[PDB]
Amino acid sequence: ATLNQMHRLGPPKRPPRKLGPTEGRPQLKGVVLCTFTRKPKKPNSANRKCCRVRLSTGREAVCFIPGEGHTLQEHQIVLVEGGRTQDLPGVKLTVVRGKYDCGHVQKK
Amino acid sequence: LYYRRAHRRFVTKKALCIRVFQETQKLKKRRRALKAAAAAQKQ
Amino acid sequence: KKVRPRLIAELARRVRALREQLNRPRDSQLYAVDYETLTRPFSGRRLPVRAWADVRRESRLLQLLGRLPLFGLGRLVTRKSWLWQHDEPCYWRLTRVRPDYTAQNLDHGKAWGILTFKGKTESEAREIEHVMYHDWRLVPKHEEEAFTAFTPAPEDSLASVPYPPLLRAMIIAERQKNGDTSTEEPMLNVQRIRMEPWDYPAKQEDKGRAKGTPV
Amino acid sequence: PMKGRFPIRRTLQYLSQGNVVFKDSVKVMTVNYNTHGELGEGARKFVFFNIPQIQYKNPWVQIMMFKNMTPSPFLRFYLDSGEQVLVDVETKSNKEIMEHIRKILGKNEETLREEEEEKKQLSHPANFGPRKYCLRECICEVEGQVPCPSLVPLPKEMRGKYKAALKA
Amino acid sequence: ELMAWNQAENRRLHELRIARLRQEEREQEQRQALEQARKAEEVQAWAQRKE
Amino acid sequence: VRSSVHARWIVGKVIGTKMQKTAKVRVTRLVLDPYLLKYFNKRKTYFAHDALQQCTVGDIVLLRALPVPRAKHVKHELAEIVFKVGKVIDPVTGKPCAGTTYLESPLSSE
RNA sequence: AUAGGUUUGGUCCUAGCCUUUCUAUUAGCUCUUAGUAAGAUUACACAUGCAAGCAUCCCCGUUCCAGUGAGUUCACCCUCUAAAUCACCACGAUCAAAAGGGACAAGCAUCAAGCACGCAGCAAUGCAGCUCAAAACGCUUAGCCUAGCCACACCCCCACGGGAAACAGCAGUGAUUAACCUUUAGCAAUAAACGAAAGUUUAACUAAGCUAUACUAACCCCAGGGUUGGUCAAUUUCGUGCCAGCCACCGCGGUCACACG
RNA sequence: CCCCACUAUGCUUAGCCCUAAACCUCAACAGUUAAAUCAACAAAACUGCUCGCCAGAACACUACGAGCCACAGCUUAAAACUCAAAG
RNA sequence: ACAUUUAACUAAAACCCCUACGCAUUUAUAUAGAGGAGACAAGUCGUAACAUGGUAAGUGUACUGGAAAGUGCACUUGGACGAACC
Ligand SMILES: NC(=O)c1ccc[n+]([C@@H]2O[C@H](COP(=O)([O-])OP(=O)(O)OC[C@H]3O[C@@H](n4cnc5c(N)ncnc54)[C@H](O)[C@@H]3O)[C@@H](O)[C@H]2O)c1
Ligand SMILES: [K+]
Ligand SMILES: [K+]
Ligand SMILES: [K+]
Ligand SMILES: [K+]
Ligand SMILES: [K+]
Ligand SMILES: [K+]
Ligand SMILES: [K+]
Ligand SMILES: [K+]
Ligand SMILES: [K+]
Ligand SMILES: [K+]
Ligand SMILES: [K+]
Ligand SMILES: [Mg+2]
Ligand SMILES: [Mg+2]
Ligand SMILES: [Mg+2]
Ligand SMILES: [Mg+2]
Ligand SMILES: [Mg+2]
Ligand SMILES: [Mg+2]
Ligand SMILES: [Mg+2]
Ligand SMILES: [Mg+2]
Ligand SMILES: [Mg+2]
Ligand SMILES: [Mg+2]
Ligand SMILES: [Mg+2]
Ligand SMILES: [Mg+2]
Ligand SMILES: [Mg+2]
Ligand SMILES: [Mg+2]
Ligand SMILES: [Mg+2]
Ligand SMILES: [Mg+2]
Ligand SMILES: [Mg+2]
Ligand SMILES: [Mg+2]
Ligand SMILES: [Mg+2]
Ligand SMILES: [Mg+2]
Ligand SMILES: [Mg+2]
Ligand SMILES: [Mg+2]
Ligand SMILES: [Mg+2]
Ligand SMILES: [Mg+2]
Ligand SMILES: [Mg+2]
Ligand SMILES: [Mg+2]
Ligand SMILES: [Mg+2]
Repeated sequence: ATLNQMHRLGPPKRPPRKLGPTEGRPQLKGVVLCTFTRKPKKPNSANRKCCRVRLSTGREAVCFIPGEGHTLQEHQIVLVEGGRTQDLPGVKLTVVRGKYDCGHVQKK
Repeated sequence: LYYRRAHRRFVTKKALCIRVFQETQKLKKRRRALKAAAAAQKQ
Repeated sequence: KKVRPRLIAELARRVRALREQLNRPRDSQLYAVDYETLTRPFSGRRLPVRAWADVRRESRLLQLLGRLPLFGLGRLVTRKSWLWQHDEPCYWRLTRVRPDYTAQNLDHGKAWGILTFKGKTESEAREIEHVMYHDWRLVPKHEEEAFTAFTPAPEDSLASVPYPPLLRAMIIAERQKNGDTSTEEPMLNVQRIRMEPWDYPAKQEDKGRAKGTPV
Repeated sequence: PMKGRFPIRRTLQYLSQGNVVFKDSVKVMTVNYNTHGELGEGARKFVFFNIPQIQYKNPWVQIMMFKNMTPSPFLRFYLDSGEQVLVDVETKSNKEIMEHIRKILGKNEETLREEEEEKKQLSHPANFGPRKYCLRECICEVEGQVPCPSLVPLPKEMRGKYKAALKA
Repeated sequence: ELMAWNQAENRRLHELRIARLRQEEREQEQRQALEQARKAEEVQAWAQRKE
Repeated sequence: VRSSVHARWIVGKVIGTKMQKTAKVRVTRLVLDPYLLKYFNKRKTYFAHDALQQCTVGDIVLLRALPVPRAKHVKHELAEIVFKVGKVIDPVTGKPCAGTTYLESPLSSE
């Protein structure tokens, strides 16, 4: 662009930063609604344990439960954090192990 | 000075805005005589 | 930039100022005192402990003038606090008196007069302060001449005082630096400064007034 | 690279190299110049190179430029008193035009030096406070003075925690 | 004093302008004379053609 | 002499003469672009009291600040018409000029 | 940026994403000492105690300090000139309102027209103008330009009057949020209020209590957390067998897994 | 897709509609062939100046708003979720 | 809408209005129902595209068809035409 054009347009308008699933917050509290499993996309194959929670903001989202073995049930309280599950398309929340009703994975 | 199309909505709104102004101007003057009449009566 | 008008802010302001002029409390209400608890019932505030004695024993200015033909015009009125402090005669020569008609005994109001503090008569009459205090005393007519008898003492007072240590050293250095050779001592002319006593009558015209909020 | 011919003109270094600081009387400067003709080359060079330097040093002076209105280039200065100073610039180089206006309407080097010295007095070395304004923030920075408790802990006898313990 | 000096400089420059303008007219007049001669020949030759 | 009007002397181009005894003048100032460090014209409109209604659109004028604003927007007065539209007299020589050509030669009056 | 990884069977170009650096909050796990600094998520609701008196009565002060960030170009310069300080009439200085002029956030033009927004005249009244793509008019977001400043003070912008009964003063509590300090002491220092003053008062402040949030200095005892395929410093042997699980990016696991436990 | 028949339509007059791979995908004006010419291919590489336009893929020649003789239309033209590529 | 009073040998007293807000005006959230877009290891029908892709492909527009798509008219090469004569 010419100098007149650059003066007339001004500085670049920073494209607004998008708030992810946590809405710019480190963690959110949630209530478990149902627990199910999801099959990953190619080239992976597994039954990844997920749950649907109602977040404190009122939105309902699917959250991956990490670790081997969980005891989560409906109406239980869990803390969720960011971090997408690269296998599961659209699962952008992860349950925190060791907080509220979600306990630490049991050793071996 | 400006090169902008006068579409129907603009043309119609501009007609009313002029009409409203004209009808208000006449009202400003009918609140001039009434005030003058009352002042004359006090004397 | 066009500020949005605040009409209610101006309406209330005018209403308040008006009510402050129509519902203003009188001197009878403001300066009342309960002689048992020694508290002003208007505000329920205790008087200072040092005033309790005189409040019970001494009379207010218009407790004395209410018993005179014309509220004691051209009459000398002193104060106990003055008699105890100063030997020289301190008194007001009353010129005008606005009594408070709302008092059942006409024992409140205002008063103007000419001040004569320590035998020095002021040239003009001004409003008298502390009219509500329990401190005033009326000068009997037959005692006026003797009471006002005063001989002006010699005014001999200190005219010049030395500068403090540091300032003195700095004025002497400027002299030598500029080249002026002199051995005279710098001294402050304190003749202009007329130090008046702390209990000198102040200007009542510039004094404020208690607000209307009654208890 | 930087856009345009002679990109040096769009640098703070070049814009601060102007030596013409008008006296406070100068309010408006109208530059009438011709776009063609050999006799007006200096005026064209003066508009190209020097107006940015003049404006940078005199932000509150209005500079307005008019093209091809008269047969010859000229400058006109409008002073606050109402006087108008016409400077004919035909046949002069851009350097000569610049030196001519410094002499007749520019503050001398002495006047400028004085203003800079008055600014020096605004910052006092002895004053303590934030680094934006003062050299040192606290007396504890001065060597010999009691250091800051954050760096060197104070003796127990000087600390209020134990001052009132010894007494009671 | 500086304003008087500026006016003197403007007057000196004006005296130089008048000298330059006088020379330019002399050259203009010469070029005009040649153009008029050429034009007159063209008109005459063209007028003869149409006659 | 003191005036409450900020702009004391300003040159501008007359752009409107439809108000009675008031010339609408466009005034342009050079403003530095902080990023590009290039000067671009910034224009502002000023109403200037013209008692004689002698201003024409397109002429350059000099506006002196009034001691106090005579109207809501009229804070200046027409001090002088620097260049009349189409009738410019060369300040250097004092001769009438159309563009870059002299209408009357400077050598007519020597 | 001194850059790095990643498109493909492969190469080059372009390009987004991510890695490495530095801070702040929250979570998991873990945690010895001392000094210092800092310290509700919420303009939601608040039990209790305290936070403004002084003083020979009048006055003065409680309009400050302290708090909060809801709203939001009221903050800056110039002009002019109140109140205030300089004991007092001065004086001018200092300080600083109202008024006048100028200047001053972000995103959206799928907000493009606003609809009286101008001028002249002593007035009567006349003229029809004024702003705007060089962004008017609007909507949305946000305290700011931090020796500090601006705004607010339960709500109705205001507060005569209404809803109604107020901690966005200190300590503390309920609810709420990922977010979680004591219902300490003293007016000794400084500051403020008052007094002519000796002085009195102050949840300002000072000195303590609590907390790895940070800095600094220690420790004879006492170390944990993460990671170990490549980017990127660093794995032996087993179990599991596209299962269980892992991954910031590229990816790993289908019976010899340096990638899972 | 091949063969045959026959409409709207291709034509004229009078009004609309306003689109194209409307692309020679190479902007207007002025100038140069000097040097490192220059990623690749294509139609060699550049300078001055100005206007217009473009900032990962997809969603999307779409939704909504607005304008238009257009009413299954045209012009202007996003976002949410998704991906680590697309080219 | 709303009135100039009482008092005057020092001087003061008196002074106090009513009109709005409505289920109207503005911006959203929730949806009977109706549809898109994207994603998604191994479903069904055909084979439209990539080779002259087996009718070269595509653009605009029109009509037609389960579906990709077919056809008309003009336009594009981001196809080719085998590159002396025969
Ligand atoms: N909008 C105006 O009426 C207007 C007036 C003066 C100058 N301009 C100039 O037009 C250019 C385009 O401005 P923009 O980006 O705001 O317009 P744009 O292209 O975004 O269009 C907005 C409006 O401006 C008009 N416009 C567009 N191009 C114009 C042009 N060259 N001249 C005049 N009007 C034009 C259009 O008709 C439309 O009504 C700029 O250079 C601007 O200085 C526009
Ligand atoms: K697989
Ligand atoms: K796999
Ligand atoms: K890259
Ligand atoms: K931690
Ligand atoms: K007091
Ligand atoms: K705020
Ligand atoms: K408020
Ligand atoms: K103290
Ligand atoms: K083409
Ligand atoms: K086909
Ligand atoms: K093809
Ligand atoms: Mg992860
Ligand atoms: Mg004053
Ligand atoms: Mg102000
Ligand atoms: Mg535009
Ligand atoms: Mg829209
Ligand atoms: Mg806010
Ligand atoms: Mg509250
Ligand atoms: Mg309020
Ligand atoms: Mg509190
Ligand atoms: Mg915290
Ligand atoms: Mg502490
Ligand atoms: Mg094994
Ligand atoms: Mg491992
Ligand atoms: Mg036919
Ligand atoms: Mg064509
Ligand atoms: Mg094109
Ligand atoms: Mg063009
Ligand atoms: Mg189309
Ligand atoms: Mg469309
Ligand atoms: Mg629509
Ligand atoms: Mg539905
Ligand atoms: Mg096929
Ligand atoms: Mg085919
Ligand atoms: Mg086709
Ligand atoms: Mg088609
Ligand atoms: Mg068919
Ligand atoms: Mg091809």
